[PDB]
Amino acid sequence: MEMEKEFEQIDKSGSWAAIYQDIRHEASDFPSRVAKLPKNKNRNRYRDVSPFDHSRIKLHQEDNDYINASLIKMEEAQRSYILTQGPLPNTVGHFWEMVWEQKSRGVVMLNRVMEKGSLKCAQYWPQKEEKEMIFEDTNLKLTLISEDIKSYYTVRQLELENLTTQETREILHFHYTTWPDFGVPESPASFLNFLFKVRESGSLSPEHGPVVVHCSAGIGRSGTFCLADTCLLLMDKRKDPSSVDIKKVLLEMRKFRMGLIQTADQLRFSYLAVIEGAKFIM
Ligand SMILES: CC(=O)c1ccc(N)cc1O
Ligand SMILES: CC(=O)c1ccc(N)cc1O
Repeated sequence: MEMEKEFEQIDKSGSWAAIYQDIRHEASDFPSRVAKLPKNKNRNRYRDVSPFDHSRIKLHQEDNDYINASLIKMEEAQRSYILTQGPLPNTVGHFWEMVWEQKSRGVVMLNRVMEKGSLKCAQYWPQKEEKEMIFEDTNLKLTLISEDIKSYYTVRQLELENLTTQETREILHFHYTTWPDFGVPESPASFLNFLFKVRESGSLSPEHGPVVVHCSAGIGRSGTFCLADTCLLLMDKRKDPSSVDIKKVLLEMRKFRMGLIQTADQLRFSYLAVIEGAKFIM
């Protein structure tokens, strides 16, 4: 079926939970043996969210190459994304090592450091220009260059230096700051505006390594971001845009990381975002 009328048909019939459970039942199951090794317990935020072995990002290190991060490679859309958990106190250096080694231009953050009164990720970037951060375990230096605070999101320019080679690179930090502590946004308008700002920066384009996207577990809000981006790109590429099937795209993405889209409300919100976004594109 088309999307907008499939949408009204699920609303009128109140069957979002049944649609979402079908997706959960059909989703791929692949091994994640490296994630479950005892030496990696303090590298995982949640025991039930792990990268598959076949798609995990490897650190360029011979001691321990593990990070909780996955490469989502969308062949028809010609887009790739790295989805990862919010960094932990003992993985902030690994996080920036990955950004460096994968040649990423942008980092997309969809959570606040504290939500619901608890810490959802480490404070992994500097908050003042004159107070830079050094990650001694991976030999990197990170400096805040500029910060632009808007009503729904903040964009930061960061300098990452590889202290071993003295090479430097400019990284863009795109921080969506207004996702509610509970539920999903009422309108997708600010989320879509944010997606378009990431696109306009070059961070999603083939001349760079894959964008790094995270929330707390790296599957819920993060899944919503890449699902909406890929669906809108396919609607532009195909002769028949009504052929784009958001459930099929989501199941393709779940071949590369488990659990993408965590609730039926996030599924409905993803439909809403693609529907409204397709009108603005034209
Ligand atoms: C030139 C290069 O390798 C490079 C990679 C990533 C980045 N954010 C900036 C850069 O200049
Ligand atoms: C601050 C911001 O929105 C921004 C835009 C374009 C670009 N090439 C780099 C940037 O940091």
